[PDB]
Amino acid sequence: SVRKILRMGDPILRKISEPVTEDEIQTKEFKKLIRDMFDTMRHAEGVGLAAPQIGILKQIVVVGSEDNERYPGTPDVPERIILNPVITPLTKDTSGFWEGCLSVPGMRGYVERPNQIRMQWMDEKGNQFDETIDGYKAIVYQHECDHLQGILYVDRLKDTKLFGFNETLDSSHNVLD
Amino acid sequence: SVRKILRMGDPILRKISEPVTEDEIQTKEFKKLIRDMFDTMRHAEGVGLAAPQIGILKQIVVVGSEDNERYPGTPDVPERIILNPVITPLTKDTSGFWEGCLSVPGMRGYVERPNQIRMQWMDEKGNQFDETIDGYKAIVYQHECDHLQGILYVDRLKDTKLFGFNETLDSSHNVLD
Ligand SMILES: [Zn+2]
Ligand SMILES: [Zn+2]
Repeated sequence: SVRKILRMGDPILRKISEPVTEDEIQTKEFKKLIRDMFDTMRHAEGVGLAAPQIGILKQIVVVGSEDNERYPGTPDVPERIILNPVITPLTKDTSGFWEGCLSVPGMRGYVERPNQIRMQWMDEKGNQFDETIDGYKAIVYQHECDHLQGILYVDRLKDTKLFGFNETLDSSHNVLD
Repeated sequence: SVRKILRMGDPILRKISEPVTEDEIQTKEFKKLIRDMFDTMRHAEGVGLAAPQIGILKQIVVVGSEDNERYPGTPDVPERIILNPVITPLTKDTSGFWEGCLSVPGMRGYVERPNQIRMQWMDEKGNQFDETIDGYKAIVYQHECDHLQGILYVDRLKDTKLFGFNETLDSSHNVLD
């Protein structure tokens, strides 16, 4: 089921999420939350969603873009469940990106995050991962994990001048679209 | 006439406004702009409006609020025209306030500005003023003058965590330190 996505200003979005116990990843409550998170993320046309965004303060993140692998210019993100993630930047190098957030509807801002990170996490099967992530996925993962620390991208804007409403930003900076 | 209020993201809002001349304040063009600015401010239920907010890069600010609905706890501000304002803080002491902006619709952010300032300006009659402003008017005036410098309150947020959408900010309580 699609759940309500909390918007910026809601204190929950700024709380710290607690780790998920392996003793709860097989429960129906967890499986339901996961399904609900994917429904919500997809219905909202997002590429990622963190549990706190729907009011659950647990270190649970679902990501996934659909049909972007063969779509030029639009990076894909394989669907997956990310639990108890821990990210460590591997570089000072950053890639700027006009990020948006389901909890900050109608806006976007320029954010520069390390373009190479180390992420440790567990999936819904209890599998443990420790990989080097880069590019787009690196941005998405950091964005998502920030949520688990009560951090929104507006907290990381490169400059408040590079921030605004989608339609205003679109109509003020045109391209051959 | 009510004019369109530019939203955050529009480059104009970040430009510097030019001074208005004494001869200029007597022109019909200026008066039409003034009337339009008040119409716009009132129709939008604002307490202030700077010329750049409607696309005019001139140091023109109109203020005034009667039983304002957008800021229910604030004191009424008599309508007046403020031209070529220059503000100098007289104190380091600040009063926090959940500010909003007609150019940043649907949001509010906690901003702490000096609660005592010196403002020099000219009204539409060419009168020169040099007064000590404090309290609410001090906040409104600084907010408005910031517009003339291409500055929005989001540039002065005490903390990005104390920022969000009004609907949620009215429903929930964010504890201030
Ligand atoms: Zn987000
Ligand atoms: Zn404003």
